[PDB]
Amino acid sequence: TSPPIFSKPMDSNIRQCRQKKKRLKKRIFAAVSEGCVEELRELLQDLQDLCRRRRGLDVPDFLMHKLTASDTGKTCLMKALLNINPNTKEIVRILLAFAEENDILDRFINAEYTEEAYEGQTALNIAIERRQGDITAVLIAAGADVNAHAKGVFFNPKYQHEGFYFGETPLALAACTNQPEIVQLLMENEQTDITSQDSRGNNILHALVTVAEDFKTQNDFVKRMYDMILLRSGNWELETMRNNDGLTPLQLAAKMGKAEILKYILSREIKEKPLRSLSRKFTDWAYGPVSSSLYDLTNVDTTTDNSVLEIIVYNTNIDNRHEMLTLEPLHTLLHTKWKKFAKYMFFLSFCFYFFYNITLTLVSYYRPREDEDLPHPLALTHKMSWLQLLGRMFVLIWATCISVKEGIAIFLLRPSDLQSILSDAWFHFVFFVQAVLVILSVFLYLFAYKEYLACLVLAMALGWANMLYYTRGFQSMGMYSVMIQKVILHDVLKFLFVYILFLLGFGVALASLIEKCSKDKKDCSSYGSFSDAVLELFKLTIGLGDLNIQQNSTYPILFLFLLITYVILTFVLLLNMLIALMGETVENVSKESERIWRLQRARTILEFEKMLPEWLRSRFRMGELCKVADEDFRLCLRINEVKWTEWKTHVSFLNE
Amino acid sequence: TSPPIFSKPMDSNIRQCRQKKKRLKKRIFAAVSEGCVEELRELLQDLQDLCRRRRGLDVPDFLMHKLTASDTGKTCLMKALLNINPNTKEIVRILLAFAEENDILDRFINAEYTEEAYEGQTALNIAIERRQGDITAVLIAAGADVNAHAKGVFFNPKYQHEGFYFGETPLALAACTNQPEIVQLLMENEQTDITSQDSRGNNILHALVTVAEDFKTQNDFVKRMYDMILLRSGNWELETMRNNDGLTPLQLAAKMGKAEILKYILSREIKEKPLRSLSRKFTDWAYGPVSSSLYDLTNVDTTTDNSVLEIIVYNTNIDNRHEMLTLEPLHTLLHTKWKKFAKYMFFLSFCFYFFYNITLTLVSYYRPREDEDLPHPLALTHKMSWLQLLGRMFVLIWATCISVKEGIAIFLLRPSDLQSILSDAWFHFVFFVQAVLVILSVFLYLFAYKEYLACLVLAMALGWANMLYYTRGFQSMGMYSVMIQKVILHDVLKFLFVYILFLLGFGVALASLIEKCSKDKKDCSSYGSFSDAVLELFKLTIGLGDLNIQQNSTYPILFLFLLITYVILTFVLLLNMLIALMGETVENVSKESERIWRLQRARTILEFEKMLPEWLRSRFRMGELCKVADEDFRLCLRINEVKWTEWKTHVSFLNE
Amino acid sequence: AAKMGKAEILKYILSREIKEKPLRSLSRKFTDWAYGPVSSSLYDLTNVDTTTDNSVLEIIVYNTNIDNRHEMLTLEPLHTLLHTKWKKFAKYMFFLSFCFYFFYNITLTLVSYYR
Ligand SMILES: CCCCCCCC/C=C\CCCCCCCC(=O)O[C@@H](COC(=O)CCCCCCCCCCCCCCC)COP(=O)([O-])OCC[N+](C)(C)C
Ligand SMILES: CCCCCCCC/C=C\CCCCCCCC(=O)O[C@@H](COC(=O)CCCCCCCCCCCCCCC)COP(=O)([O-])OCC[N+](C)(C)C
Ligand code: NA
Repeated sequence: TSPPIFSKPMDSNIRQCRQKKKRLKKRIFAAVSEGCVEELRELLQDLQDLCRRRRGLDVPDFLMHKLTASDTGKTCLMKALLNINPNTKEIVRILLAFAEENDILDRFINAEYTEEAYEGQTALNIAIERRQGDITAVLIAAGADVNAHAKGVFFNPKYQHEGFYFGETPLALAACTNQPEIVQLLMENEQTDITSQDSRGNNILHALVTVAEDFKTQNDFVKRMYDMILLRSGNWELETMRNNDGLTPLQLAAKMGKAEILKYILSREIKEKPLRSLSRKFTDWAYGPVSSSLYDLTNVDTTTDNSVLEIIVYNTNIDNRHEMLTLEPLHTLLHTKWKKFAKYMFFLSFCFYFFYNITLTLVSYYRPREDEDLPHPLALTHKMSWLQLLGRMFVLIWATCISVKEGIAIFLLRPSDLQSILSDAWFHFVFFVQAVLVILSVFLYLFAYKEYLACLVLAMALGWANMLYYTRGFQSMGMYSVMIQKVILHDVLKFLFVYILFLLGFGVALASLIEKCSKDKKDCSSYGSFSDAVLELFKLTIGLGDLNIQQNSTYPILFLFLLITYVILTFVLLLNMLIALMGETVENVSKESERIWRLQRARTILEFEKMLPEWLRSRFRMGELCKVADEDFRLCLRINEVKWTEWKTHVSFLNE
Repeated sequence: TSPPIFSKPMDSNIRQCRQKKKRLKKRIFAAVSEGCVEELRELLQDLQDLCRRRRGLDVPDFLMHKLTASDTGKTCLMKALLNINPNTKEIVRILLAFAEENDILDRFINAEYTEEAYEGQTALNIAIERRQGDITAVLIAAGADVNAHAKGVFFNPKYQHEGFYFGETPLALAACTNQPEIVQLLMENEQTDITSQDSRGNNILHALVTVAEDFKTQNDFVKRMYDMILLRSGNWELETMRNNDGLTPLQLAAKMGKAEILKYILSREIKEKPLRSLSRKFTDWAYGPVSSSLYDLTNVDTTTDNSVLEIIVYNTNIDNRHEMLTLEPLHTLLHTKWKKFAKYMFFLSFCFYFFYNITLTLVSYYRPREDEDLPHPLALTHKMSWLQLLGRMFVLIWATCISVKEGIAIFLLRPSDLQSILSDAWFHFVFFVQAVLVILSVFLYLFAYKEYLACLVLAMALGWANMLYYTRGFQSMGMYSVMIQKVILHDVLKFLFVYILFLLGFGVALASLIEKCSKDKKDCSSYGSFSDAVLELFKLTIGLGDLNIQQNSTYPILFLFLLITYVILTFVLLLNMLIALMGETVENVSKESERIWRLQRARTILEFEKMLPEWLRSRFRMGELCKVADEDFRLCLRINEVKWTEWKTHVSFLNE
Repeated sequence: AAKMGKAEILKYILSREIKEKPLRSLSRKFTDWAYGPVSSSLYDLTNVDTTTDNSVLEIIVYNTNIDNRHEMLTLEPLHTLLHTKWKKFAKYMFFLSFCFYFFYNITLTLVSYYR
């Protein structure tokens, strides 16, 4: 979006527009940047000769105070590794030779910035970045600590952009930057503690998830370097370590939205002998096209919180969702729930809520409308032993079940779901106000304010408008509720803005040309008030009003000019762009409507699972226990899938 | 669609979560799976030493009872050929060495499952599947019967998916799996009986049809392996053997819908000397572009039942039909019938049925409408010697010819044709009810119930609506009847569902705001009843009613709010999506309308052929007799086709 | 280059960097530090900004017969120097015109309609 702002840059080439201490520092920092090799041995010989004319037991502290910048913590060796020259291999040798003779060596190698913006960045981070593996091998031989954590403002941005975040450790920098050979050069060195956490709490595997691309692209160098480090560890320690916000690297993969690393993590099978337990897919038999598989689902099903099925559905800012739902343990565990408990509970809602409106409509439409007997037609009003009184009791007790439950569902809703049609925020607002106006019509009848009938008529209106919610069961009618809502909130709300300006504008312009015919008693014009003349232009938009242009008004030609100017501007011009602008939109819905429906069916599957007791939820608890190795008890989900179109491709290529 | 369910898997690697007999069996079945070669010779030496401490003449039965699983019939050698190792070549030698010393050998080789799900699967089937031709040559040298039929639940699925079906024989498994070299290795072995039938009755050639793809694709390994086996046989025995359901492999090719094998089978020409009779296309002379050909049509024309011209037209679930009709003996034998008997009989129906409605309309419209003389205007009612009485007799006798014949055509109609526009199921339902209401109007006039005129008016309505059927003769008007029926049953029936909810909803909502003006005697509102207020909203949809909003009703502002809320919801919003959703549909018809018309003309060609006597059908019997070889009498169809655009391509490449 | 409309030579002339020793001054783009993806740059803008007449930002906007304009506005010293002006003085002055001219018509309409 917008570029960031950093105060001091990391290394500057351009000069911007005591002295003996100023004489000697800058001549070292400049000469190390172009790499004059003779100039290094001149200054450093005089520098140790300078420090002899200084108090002992404070001579190493004065020595580094020459070598260091004052405002930033950068030393001499850091600028050398930044500014690459052919003369680097000589001056690195001398800067290691000068550190040997004194006690400065351990202080010199592990130097970091003390600057607030770039803190912690050691010399070993700089050698890895510039594609210099051989200076990196010497700094390891010099004894640089490989657990160096560079916590800083620049190394921890608050957004995705405005910074660079890799994991604050030299092993994560090696793997994110497409550098294979440095990784085994660091991992086979036994002093490297792999399992260690940064300021965010991430280990090595969380970082590689955050540097991927969700699209399937040409090269996937964050995917293969994820794999090389995992097998070399050979344990479940890197997989199940959980960060500060309580996510594992599979649960983080669904959170960020990376839809290609996540396809790998489900479908791992390693079939060699010592590396057997790392697999999450187990194939037990195959025969031609047919193959059976046992998926793991230890953290996929909803038996625990923050499951990777719950994260995909209920969370937006995940841009691509439907490409994640079509994965194999995710597609089956929605479809297997649909045939067992979920298709009947959606049917029982449509039976009661359609029998709720028939009981509401007949009560209001056949009510006593005479003043001599005006009961409330609901809630019995009296004691008459009237027929069908299992109905009027049924309206009121179901009106509280809708009011309270959606009133809970209003509150427990994040601000992310308010701004998208993909989320069902809009239906909890329309079912709720239908429950309010019913119980208010009993509440306003009782206190005798006597506006009760207006709220009950609006209750019968929205009571049949919300029957369009239950069309999301079919596929042929499920697209027709989505395609309406992609037309209203996109385009039609841009139409009713501009059309008001032409309605408001000519509304006063025609009202000012008449003198009041209510003084004339004839009511000759229908354009008397502003509220009348606006209405007579609305009938001229649909085609309902009549051009009674024989008019006893001041300047009747100008009154006839503006009516023709109105019809050209808004009947042929604006209303036939709205057909031409909806035509772009409806074709853009029809290609991708089948994806949006399967999401909005997969939201009411997981809601009806949460409305279950614990025994009945565990009655439909899918999966069995398995023993796939020595000392192992895992969960399984047998899928006997068959692949005709893929098997013919594999067997055809093998001969030729 | 949905995956299948099988009880016991074929071979399991994963353990699920007397003892001396339990001690020795599992140590054989495990050691044969990883292939420790020393462990085999330890157990089998002790096993024959174990059987000596057992009753003689029951020693081989006890021996196999160790080697076999109890619940399934799988033996030791089957798990070896499944679990491929580098140590298979040793343990196959020893398992053949151990079978030699006893009388177990013939029992050991031909072992099958006795399991219900996987019955009949021998060891020779398993060696072919794992791409192991060399173990297959040894098992033939061991003496495995090649006629092994594996009838089973898994080897015979009821659908296309949920199983694997290849033909239940090791020759069909060799050919379906893209394995050329094993085929001649089985066919040149003289013990292989090629002509043999499975549970479905199929021979070798029926199976290869059922494993193809109807699309023309990159590789066609089921097409070439069909050809290699046919010439090596060199006889008409494999072609004309007919299965249990009475189809030949050409008639089965049209039934399943495979449209690429079928193109090959028509156009075969083999021009070598001993292989001459197998061809179905005969070229006698050619000269540049022009070439003449004699097609075979022994089982193509409709002179016998289940002809391959009758199967394509009258049967659906064949997805692609029009790509099959454009083949060369199928395209000519429809077009040659169109110029001889079929274009006149379609003309004679349009002449009579248009002269049937003029006689019907003039009789009803110029009837005696006075009460002083009210005859039935048809069927003479009297004896007056009235003029033009060759007309009223003509209506009634033709009304029975329509009623009975379509009433036969109602019954003899499969449930497959009821669910598609491609089938003419809908026209037999509308011509039939037009014949009923005419003969009922004479039947209801006679018994003096006196509702006769209502049925006769509906008879005049559908009598001109069915004249849209006879537009299928032209091409310019033939698309316009198809494009109507792809708009009604797709989209408009989804419109009249949602529009009812907005009509039903505001119908009660506006009816509840008025007190009954029939008590006021003025009839001031047109919104009195529910049946009135729904009608006044229907006129506001087209543009016919008038917004008489000056209304003496309770809360007149809310009555004015809902009318504007109705017009926005359904005149600008819903009715202009229906134009925008028909626009997707009509362009999707216009590209493929020319294909759907040629099918619906090719249905009334074969119907008018069935309405012929035997002499007049044999009068137009196409084709002559031929003698294309020694002792041969076949049918022929000479086509002198010319190919300019193909001949220029062939002759241009030949120089360069 | 902006006058005639040539939109490919102009992309080169902005983004020249020569890093050899005697040929240093000819560059109009200066890179001072980079680290992985992040890179900083100093553009020249001696004749790009509107501090003088016939600037190459004024020629692109106010002159037609330049067929392709929007491919020229997306260049890097031209895209930033429009967006940086939008957050400092330009978005408020467009807001003050919409406030006065909408309060100009309400004062006009009420005066004529209630006359
Ligand atoms: C498909 C939809 C599009 C079709 C629209 C086609 C365009 C319009 C089509 C037809 C317009 C109607 C023509 C009839 C004229 C009325 C009669 C009349 O009064 O005569 C008057 C002259 O005529 C006028 O000057 C009338 C004033 C406006 C008429 C149109 C002018 C331009 C409209 C806006 C231009 C575009 C604005 C927007 C730009 C995009 C003189 O009257 P009189 O001398 O006093 O005596 C006559 C007696 N009488 C009054 C009883 C008769
Ligand atoms: C191209 C098609 C689209 C264009 C449509 C554009 C939108 C509509 C365009 C124009 C609407 C017509 C305006 C005229 C008002 C009537 C006069 C009146 O009664 O004044 C009343 C105020 O006004 C009202 O409140 C009337 C009630 C509803 C009017 C519209 C409200 C929102 C409609 C639904 C919103 C969207 C719902 C669906 C969401 C998608 C007050 O009356 P009074 O104080 O008692 O005294 C006046 C005396 N008299 C009554 C005799 C006059
Ligand atoms: Na119209």
